[PDB]
Amino acid sequence: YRKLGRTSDQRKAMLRDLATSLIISERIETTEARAKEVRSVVEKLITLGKKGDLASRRNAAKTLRNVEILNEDETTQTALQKLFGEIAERYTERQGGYTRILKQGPRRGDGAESVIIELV
Amino acid sequence: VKRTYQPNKRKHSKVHGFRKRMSTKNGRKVLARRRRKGRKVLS
Amino acid sequence: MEAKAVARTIRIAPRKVRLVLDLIRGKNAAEAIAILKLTNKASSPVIEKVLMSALANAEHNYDMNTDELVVKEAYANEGPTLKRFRPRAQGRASAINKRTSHITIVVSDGKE
Amino acid sequence: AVPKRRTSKTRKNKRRTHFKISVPGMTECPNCGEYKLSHRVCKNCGSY
RNA sequence: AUGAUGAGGUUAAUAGGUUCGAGGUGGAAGCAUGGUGACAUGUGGAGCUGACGAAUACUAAUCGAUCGAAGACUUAAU
RNA sequence: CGCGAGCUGGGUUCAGAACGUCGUGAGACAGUUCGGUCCCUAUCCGUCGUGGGCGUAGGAAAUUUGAGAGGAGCUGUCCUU
RNA sequence: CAAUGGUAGGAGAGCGUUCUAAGGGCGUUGAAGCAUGAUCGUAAGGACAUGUGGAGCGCUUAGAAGUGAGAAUGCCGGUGUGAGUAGCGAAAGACGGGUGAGAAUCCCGUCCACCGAUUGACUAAGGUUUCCAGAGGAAGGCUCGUCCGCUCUGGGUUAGUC
RNA sequence: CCGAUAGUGAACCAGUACCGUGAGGGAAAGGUGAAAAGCACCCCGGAAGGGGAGUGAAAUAGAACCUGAAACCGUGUGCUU
RNA sequence: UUAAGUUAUUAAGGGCGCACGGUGGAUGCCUUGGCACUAGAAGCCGAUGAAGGACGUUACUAACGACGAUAUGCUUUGGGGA
Ligand SMILES: [Mg+2]
Repeated sequence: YRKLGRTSDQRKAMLRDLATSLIISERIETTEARAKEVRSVVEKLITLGKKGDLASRRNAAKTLRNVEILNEDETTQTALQKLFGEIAERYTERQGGYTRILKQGPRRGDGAESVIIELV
Repeated sequence: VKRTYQPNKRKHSKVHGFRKRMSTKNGRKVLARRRRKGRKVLS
Repeated sequence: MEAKAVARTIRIAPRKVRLVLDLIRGKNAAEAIAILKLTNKASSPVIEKVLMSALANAEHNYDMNTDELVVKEAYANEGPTLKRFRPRAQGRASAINKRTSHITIVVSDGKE
Repeated sequence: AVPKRRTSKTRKNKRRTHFKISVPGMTECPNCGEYKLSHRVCKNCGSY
């Protein structure tokens, strides 16, 4: 696996935060290396969501941050609830994938290959 | 480290300053040379 | 026949601007623009604009349409350098030369 | 640990023979015809 | 180190994911029973499991571009 | 008395101090004694690896002989006769 | 007919630069400088032609000197090489939205993280306008910058009791 | 006698930038054109720049502006490797 | 065709000539300012507040001159001429 030029605690934190944000937005923009490394984490969380039993819920609560989404009509529900009620159904029949990645050109401030990781 | 010139307006104007140079003849001298030189800050 | 466009006192050291100009020397206008816009270097935006001006100059002044243009020759040479200093250790000061560049591009129809 | 002598213009230009930028990996985009980097999304159109 | 070397680019197992397994750890969660409590027992070698083995195109190697022969004389045999 | 732009710095050879001796004295002794700042981002040759170009009378993929070159190269005890 | 290596050094003849006196000249029909050239004398050096250049300058004789540079770890000013190398000055950022010619770097939001006998709040000394609101982006910010202790415009400090 | 590294330290807001606690020390920096006639408009660009058109004898005289050498940096190539 | 022998080509880059650019501020020409003098004035200013400053003063406004609250000036006598 990759280290992302960062320590262990700071990476653990970055990976879980990036996975949460992806789950919120359903497509985000970042650099290749971190997309390649958040792919597995988000894919595994969705797996914890395709079962929905209380054990998997409690276990997926480890990674996701506690965030609130305001849906249409001022309806509110958290990241766990999204994962287990709006994304489990979408991928009940698909047996992998769950994500795609679309390389983009280098950014200006660096030569970093920005990419967009999106939930498929 | 404590370097030199810990600034202080009062002591700056006491040890130096117009009235201090005007207190001794030698003080009167430096004003004399500084005017001969055409200096703008005399004391 | 030949259209001219020049940018002066650009704030990029000439060694660095010339690295990008060593690619668009003698290529077609469209291919040249595609290189600049996709090469991920600092000088590239400033050159894509000198090229743009030349090409516009060509159309508006000579009726030289841009589909047949080639960067006949394109180069860059030194400019009025700005002298600065960096406070280094033990009271010593070293110099920093912020250089500049006089970018030139001429595009031709290959004709007379 | 200091240069014992000057590096002449000949030696200088010789060392930097291999110091150059490569032309980008660009291919034409199938929806718009403008060039794009290969394996990247066209920035003019937004396709594949 | 980079570049090289090597395994692969859909007519595809190259890597990720999914499924199964090896190895590691050691009895998950929730229940029910017993205890005043600190806890214990059954479910259930359970649960988890980075690189390790296999299968599967689910996701990404989609599109395209560049470089690269047409073979000299002379003499001797043929 | 190989090797400090590879290392140490115990001895010795700066400034402090002290004992014995010499000098009226300041000080001194290759007499002791305790303490005492080891800088440098490698241009060239050299050396260890690792690429690109070109030549090998066509352009290539693979297997190669070996002109040379380098590496090893030590030895004990016991038993038998 | 003889002589002609040469350092410390002695002697002699000269070439050049500025200025002055006189004489005689050249110059927008293009002077001095500058650049090029395959030209002339034994040397110091002298011309000629062609370009740039846009006003002064040669020649003869004679006078005077701040008169000739390659070295003084010379002085001043420019530009190299080392090299696209060292360095980028203690630290946790990620992502959505917006702004713009341009965004890892500016504004807003969520999450995360650091301090917390302090990176928090006051108040002295010292600095003086760095304070505030608009606007800008050359320069200064060790990168970028739409941002700022930067620049432009206009503002802001109220005591009988401190 | 000197013509901008000279001649005052100072031809130019100079005993001033600046430096020092202070006595004190102490710079660097002249030249568009005859006339400002200082480049109306158009084109690319956010702007800086530029390219036309026009002013002028001249704009490689366009404000860093007379002449514009050398070091140094480039772009072509005839002959070589 | 095959054997033997011989010789191009190459230029990633480099060298030398040449051409055209930049950078830079030598050189030439120029003078606003200096330097050394000559001849003649003159060779005392202050409590009547000096020499030197600081603040101010304009239609607007920083700097430099000039001026002082009568302030980017007032009066008067003469010179001159839009
Ligand atoms: Mg210091």
